[PDB]
Amino acid sequence: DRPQKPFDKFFIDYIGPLPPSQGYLYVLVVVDGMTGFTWLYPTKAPSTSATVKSLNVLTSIAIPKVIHSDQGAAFTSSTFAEWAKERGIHLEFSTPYHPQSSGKVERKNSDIKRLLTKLLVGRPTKWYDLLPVVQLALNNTYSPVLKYTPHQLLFGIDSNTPFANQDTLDLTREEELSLLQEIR
Amino acid sequence: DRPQKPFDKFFIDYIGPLPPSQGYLYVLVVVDGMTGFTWLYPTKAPSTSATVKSLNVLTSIAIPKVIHSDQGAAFTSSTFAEWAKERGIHLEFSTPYHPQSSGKVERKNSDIKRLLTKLLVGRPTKWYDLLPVVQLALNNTYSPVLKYTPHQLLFGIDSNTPFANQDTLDLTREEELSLLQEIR
Amino acid sequence: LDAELDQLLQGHYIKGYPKQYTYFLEDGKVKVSRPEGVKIIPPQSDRQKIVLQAHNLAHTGREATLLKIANLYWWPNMRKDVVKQLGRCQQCLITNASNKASGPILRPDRPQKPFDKFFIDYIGPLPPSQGYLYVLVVVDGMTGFTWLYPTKAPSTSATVKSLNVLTSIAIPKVIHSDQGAAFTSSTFAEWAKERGIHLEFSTPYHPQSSGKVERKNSDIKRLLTKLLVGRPTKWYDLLPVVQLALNNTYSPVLKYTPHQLLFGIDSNTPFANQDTLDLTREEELSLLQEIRTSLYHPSTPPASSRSWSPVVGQLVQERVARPASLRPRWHKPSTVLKVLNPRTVVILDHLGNNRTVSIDNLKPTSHQ
Amino acid sequence: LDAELDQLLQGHYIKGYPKQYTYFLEDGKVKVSRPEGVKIIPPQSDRQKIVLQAHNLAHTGREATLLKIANLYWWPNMRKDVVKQLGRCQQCLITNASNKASGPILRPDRPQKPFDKFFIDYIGPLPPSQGYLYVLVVVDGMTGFTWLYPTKAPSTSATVKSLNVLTSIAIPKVIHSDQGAAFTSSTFAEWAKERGIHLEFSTPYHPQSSGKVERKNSDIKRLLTKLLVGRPTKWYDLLPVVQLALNNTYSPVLKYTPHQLLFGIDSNTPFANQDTLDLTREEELSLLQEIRTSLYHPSTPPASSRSWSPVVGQLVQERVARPASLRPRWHKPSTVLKVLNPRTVVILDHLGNNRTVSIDNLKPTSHQ
DNA sequence: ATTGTCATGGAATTTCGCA
DNA sequence: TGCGAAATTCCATGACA
DNA sequence: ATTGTCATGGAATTTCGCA
DNA sequence: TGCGAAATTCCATGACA
Ligand SMILES: CN1C(=O)c2c3c(c(O)c(=O)n2[C@]12CC[C@@H]1C[C@@]12CO)C(=O)N(Cc1ccc(F)c(Cl)c1)CC3
Ligand SMILES: CN1C(=O)c2c3c(c(O)c(=O)n2[C@]12CC[C@@H]1C[C@@]12CO)C(=O)N(Cc1ccc(F)c(Cl)c1)CC3
Ligand SMILES: [Mg+2]
Ligand SMILES: [Mg+2]
Ligand SMILES: [Mg+2]
Ligand SMILES: [Mg+2]
Ligand SMILES: [Mg+2]
Ligand SMILES: [Mg+2]
Ligand SMILES: [Zn+2]
Ligand SMILES: [Zn+2]
Repeated sequence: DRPQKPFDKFFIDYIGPLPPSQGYLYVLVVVDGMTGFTWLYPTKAPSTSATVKSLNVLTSIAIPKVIHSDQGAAFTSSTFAEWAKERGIHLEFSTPYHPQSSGKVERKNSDIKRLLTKLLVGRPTKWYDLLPVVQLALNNTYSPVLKYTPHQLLFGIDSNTPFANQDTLDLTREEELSLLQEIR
Repeated sequence: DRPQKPFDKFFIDYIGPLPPSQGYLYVLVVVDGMTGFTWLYPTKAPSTSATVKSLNVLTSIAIPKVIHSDQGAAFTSSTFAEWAKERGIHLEFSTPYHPQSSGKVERKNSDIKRLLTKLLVGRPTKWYDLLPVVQLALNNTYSPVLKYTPHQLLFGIDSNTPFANQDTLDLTREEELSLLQEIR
Repeated sequence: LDAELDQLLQGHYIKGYPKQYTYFLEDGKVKVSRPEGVKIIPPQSDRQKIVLQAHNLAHTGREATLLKIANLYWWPNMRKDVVKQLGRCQQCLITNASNKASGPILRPDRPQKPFDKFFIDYIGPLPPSQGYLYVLVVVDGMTGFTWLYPTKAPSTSATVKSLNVLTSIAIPKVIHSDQGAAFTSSTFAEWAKERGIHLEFSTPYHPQSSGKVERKNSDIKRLLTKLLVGRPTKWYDLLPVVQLALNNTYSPVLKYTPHQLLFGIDSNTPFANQDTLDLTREEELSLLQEIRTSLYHPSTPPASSRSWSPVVGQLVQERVARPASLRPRWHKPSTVLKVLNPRTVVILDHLGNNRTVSIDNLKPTSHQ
Repeated sequence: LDAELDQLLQGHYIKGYPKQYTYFLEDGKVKVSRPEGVKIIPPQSDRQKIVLQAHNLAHTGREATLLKIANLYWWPNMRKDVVKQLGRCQQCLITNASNKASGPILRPDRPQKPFDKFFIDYIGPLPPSQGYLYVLVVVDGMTGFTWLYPTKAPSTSATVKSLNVLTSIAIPKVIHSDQGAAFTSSTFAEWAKERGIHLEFSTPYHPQSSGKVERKNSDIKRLLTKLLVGRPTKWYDLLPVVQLALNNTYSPVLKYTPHQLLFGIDSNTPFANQDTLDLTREEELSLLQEIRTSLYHPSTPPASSRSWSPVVGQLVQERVARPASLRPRWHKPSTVLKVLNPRTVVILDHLGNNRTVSIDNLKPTSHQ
């Protein structure tokens, strides 16, 4: 068997609904399986059209051999099946109620949901403008298992934005109280 | 003494008033003394301003060393004297009531007045448009004394409009009757 | 061609396939282990589609289309098939630029006598000056002697009015001009016929053909510019000054001024030459006839490293005159009917019209 | 100088006047019988006025001004006086064209790594497509990998919006652009400072400085043109197609595509290269690091026969950016303060402003 | 305080296939 | 150890308005 | 069914002045 | 029969938008 490579598999999923930011309510998360590189796209809905509009931007940079997702309506639609067939992309689904990705990807999706939660607290309506900084942080995060960050594995160079200050990611007692205040 | 050359002396004079043609009533006649070449300019008056406007066109092609004229008001004015001084042109006048030019020039001015009279008869109001053909005829007229036409002496080449058909210049009994009809 | 690839798998030689290579079958397709790597040998019946698919990704030329194909396949003389597709792609033929320069320019013979040929052209629009916007420039081909006329438009009516004043002096055999509306009108043709003047027209969109007058336009504008420094652009009153100044300016290569070439004697202008003072007009005209014949004439320059000269039957493409945004710069191929000279040609487009064009406005169609 | 000409008439030698000639007096002026003919020798105190009168007839250069003077006069080293006047004539200096080409171009080193330097520029206005008229082109200097963004204007707001989407991937060290309003604004400078990006600007009116992106604009427009043949110019929907097509196109000289130089592996596109299939990502990245260092680099071409290279203290003239009708094409002389490189220079005009300019937009002032 | 670039297709040159 | 042909490399030409 | 041109000012080359 | 300097000639450069 041949070694794992970037663009072999993209893991896609939707995060949301989130508080509205610039009219957007969801985030489509795309993670390259090999490198752990993350692309984030704000959508107004978790629909096939929003998935196709966002993925048309990503697939103008790089096309994956396989797209992996759960059995969400947007990804199981015949329209999404047609879109993939057109680009020579194989669609791969996990069994309903049993979401399996990979250790590296499952861990990555945890960091994404937690980093979004941490930064939402205090400014839950300003996340649209923060998506580029969230992505840079995530892609310049050192991988304990691979010795390199997703940026290094994707481009084969060091970045101009190293994220040396490895922040908490865990909510402070102040952020926890401010978060429970919003849940009202 | 040095031989006679083109631009050594220009003989100028006014012909008119003539019947109005395109608002013009006079013709300023300029004849180069050496070659016998003729330039004709229609003017609305025999004034210094009309002389200066017309001669500014001629002196944009060639400047004479001397301009010869009679003692007509337009040529004796201090304005015309100033215009010549500015261009380094010497003004030369004939004695009042005693007009002397040269054999070649006197003969040329006779041809001009007679050719104009011949062509005026029948169309006395259409002479403005005929001035270019009158000039070509005059300048392509063979000189019995010099063996060459004014065009040949000026350019040192044959013309593309030779005037082989040496016309009468004398008025026919029909043109004489049509001319005496106009004098009413 | 599956029958062609059948004998190959067996092991017997086929013209074009090197016998020193191992031709096997894997995943239901014919493969070959090549130095570069293992490549699929597609049946002859599939190749055209492959070349077209690779080419169409970005409408790439020879090498860029080949490099894509070579990533997956191998077959005998791949570039022969790439070039066959490049030569059939209408989008590439009409959009790509040429990479072959035109042949060296011709230096047409100087007209033998003054008035043999006039070169006429318009300068403008210029800043308004007394309601005038254009300048009609008339350059005598032999002498270079120029006449300037201010106009309100580059029209036939204004050209006719100006030339009737000029032709009072002498009538030219030929009047050469570009294909501007003022000169191609039936009224202008009629005006010339009436006078026995032959109208000669430059090939379309080639001002070099009118080079004699174009070059004078440069000198006229240069002097007007100098005289108007730190002053309002009131050029109207300067036209007579510019005309006289330029007509009396020495050409350093000829060592004569246009006035001297036309009359053989300077008029009463500053710094008039006095060298023929003791000669008679006849002796002076004899010397002028000698000067006019011995003037320097330039010869065609060397051809560039990669120039092209037209050939009857050759597929050639005319340049689009005013190409719109995101539209091809070239017309569809045409054929060369007659080669008038190495720089002028008669072409027949796909419409069926005969066009006399300059080779500067043509490219030879690529890939034969 | 009448005292200088006095000793001459007598017969004693004066430095500059050949003793083998006959210097006489006639019509109240000093004359000399020369091979060319009899010429007037004007007193030194009159010469400047003579040269200026001859020059001013048509603002002629060296030989054409000399030929006029020589018709009437003779004096020692006439051209020395002609050239002294030519060098003082402001109208000639600012209106005449240069006859010295710029020195050979520099081939700046290719940025070492992707994201070291981006080249940005705008294409447009294009025919309207979904309300969009412009395209922001972002070219990575090392790889050539391009990002395309449709905009309604070449504005800072549209550039900032586009670059915030792009910089989600990676942040560049430098962004090189021309001096267009969109990029020179304080809002853009502020946007870059916030991110640690250094803004580098081309010299004014020199698109060759932005050559990396300019050249990609050609390829973008060429492909858009091809894809829109015989169809309405609906380019908006084609931008993503053009981006992907060009980023995956082989450069025949490099034998790599911009995608391959950026990632070292082809994504799922047609004709993907499979040569590193058995290598690990680390082995693949090691080979990519080697490929990136061994790319072909062009060297400065030979200087032309008559080129000029700048020198500190040299009198030089900047080209007028948008010269109006009948107005000079050159600014008044300036001095070269610093020679940044043989093609870039710092000048001080007559105003007193320091300008960093390209030598292509300068001419060396004539006659010292 | 910066700087030209590179796709294109004939021609020139090198390599390949075979002996 | 060398031939003819195919493959690769060279590089002028031209356009980014 | 016609076609490039030529002013310009440094450099290259020829001529001049004197011996 | 040759030297140094002046004069003349050469010719690339660029613009006629
Ligand atoms: C369509 N067109 C032009 O674009 C044009 C030009 C010029 C005209 O005289 C002229 O008449 N026209 C017209 C307009 C009127 C008539 C239809 C036309 C005929 O082609 C012109 O002089 N220039 C300047 C120029 C550029 C480069 C050069 F090599 C030279 Cl020699 C000159 C070039 C553009
Ligand atoms: C005044 N100006 C231009 O004229 C211009 C150009 C171009 C720009 O991009 C551009 O921004 N500008 C602006 C407008 C906006 C901003 C002020 C400007 C900055 O100079 C441009 O690409 N072209 C095309 C071109 C011609 C020749 C070449 F050698 C190259 Cl490499 C490219 C040449 C004209
Ligand atoms: Mg889920
Ligand atoms: Mg009288
Ligand atoms: Mg024209
Ligand atoms: Mg023109
Ligand atoms: Mg720009
Ligand atoms: Mg540009
Ligand atoms: Zn194509
Ligand atoms: Zn001047």
